[PDB]
Amino acid sequence: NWLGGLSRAAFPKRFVFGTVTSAYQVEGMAASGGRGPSIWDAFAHTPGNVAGNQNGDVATDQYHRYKEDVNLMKSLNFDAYRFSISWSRIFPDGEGRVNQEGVAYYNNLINYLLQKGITPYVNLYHYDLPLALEKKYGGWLNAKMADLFTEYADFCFKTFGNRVKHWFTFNEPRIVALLGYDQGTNPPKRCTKCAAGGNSATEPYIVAHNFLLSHAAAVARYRTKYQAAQQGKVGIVLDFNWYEALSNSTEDQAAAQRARDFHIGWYLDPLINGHYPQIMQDLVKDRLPKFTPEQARLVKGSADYIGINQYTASYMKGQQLMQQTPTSYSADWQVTYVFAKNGKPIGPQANSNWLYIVPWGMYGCVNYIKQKYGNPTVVITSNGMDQPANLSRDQYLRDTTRVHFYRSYLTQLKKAIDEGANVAGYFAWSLLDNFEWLSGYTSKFGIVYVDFNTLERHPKASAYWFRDMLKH
Ligand SMILES: OC[C@H]1O[C@H](F)[C@H](O)[C@@H](O)[C@@H]1O
Ligand SMILES: [Zn+2]
Repeated sequence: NWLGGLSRAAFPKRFVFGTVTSAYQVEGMAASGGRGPSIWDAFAHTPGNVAGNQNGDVATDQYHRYKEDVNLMKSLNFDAYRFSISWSRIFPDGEGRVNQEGVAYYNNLINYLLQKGITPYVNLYHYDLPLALEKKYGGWLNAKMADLFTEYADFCFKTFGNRVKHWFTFNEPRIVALLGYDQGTNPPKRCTKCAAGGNSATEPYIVAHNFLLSHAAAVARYRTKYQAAQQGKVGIVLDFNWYEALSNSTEDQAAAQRARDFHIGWYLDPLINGHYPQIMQDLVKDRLPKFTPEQARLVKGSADYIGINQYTASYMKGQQLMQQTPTSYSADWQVTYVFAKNGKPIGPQANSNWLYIVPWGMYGCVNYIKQKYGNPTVVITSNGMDQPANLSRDQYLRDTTRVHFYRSYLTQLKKAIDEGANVAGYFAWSLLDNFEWLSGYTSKFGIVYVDFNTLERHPKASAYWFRDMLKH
């Protein structure tokens, strides 16, 4: 049967199912309703930066249509909705003056979700630093971000926290560090060779440290000022793609483990254990910032749950560890990516070239976190796959590959949960086709099709799959 034995009965009691978007990717009204620009507004308006020179000015226009989209998610039997608050929609300059019109939007959205029985899971940050903070402070290179972020978070807790009980601070700080400061392909476009300046060997580590310190500061403020009255929770969202040793050799197994540590351990070892991974300390040395004992104690235990964004898996091949002049966070891992084993690719690709369909990577990642980090509460905060540009409406709707994707990946998640993994929820990326960053509107991740000419929504087969699987 097309559900493949899946239903709410196949998951733990009270397990949360939801869909996910982010502010810049779906809201539109980017320069309206009082919103100030983010670093993504500037980046996307520069010719050549995004496919088709497209941008999020209008996006899906969820800003005007949010009640349609909430009605849709309820009709599809979801329990929850993960979305983000745009920092610059609340504080156009990132600090100081509050944009009351922006505040009213999120109040209206939160209130409608609750009216319709959908639980809001709210991200404070999703790639969209206010441009004013980038220019005035240097963004995530500046340790002052901890204070700036805490003040923003404090405002959101005070204003929405009587209703919002499930918060996340950040989304994928690894990708900000990697693409923003190592490879220089996302804003602020910093890297050793880059026109904007930078240093691919140092800046990614500075940025990660500042995200951890900022997360910890915001959580400390929540716990000391707001938690007694509000009785909510705050976590963080981290990307994790699986790494599998190419062979059982000592060096291939070590390579795969080095990649896990440089990928997820970079954040989880501080958040769970209060220190960076030993291998990162060993290889990165004085380029890796040191937490003071006090900072380490603030960071440790500061996530009430761990959001994992999970998509794909890679084979890893090793090498003898070498003394090397530092060049980048990427080169620091000393690993070799391989995309086939025994003459077979690890999986077929979706539309995005990085996205190999490997359902067992979901099991890999979840099992790994369970066994290594004392089985922390995990929420799968994004998982999904994309269709290419230029299909007909009917072709978008008949998304049989995405149906197969969710069935297989959720079957693997079920396997990990049935073995004891403490997973509390699962969220599909995305509710809607939307603005896919460098790919603009050429990549379609939604379970609901969005016609970008007319802005009409049409549920795809995968939406109806969820509706059938999730019926109460
Ligand atoms: O690449 C697909 C998707 O991956 C992650 F979930 C990011 O948080 C999203 O912003 C992005 O659109
Ligand atoms: Zn509109």
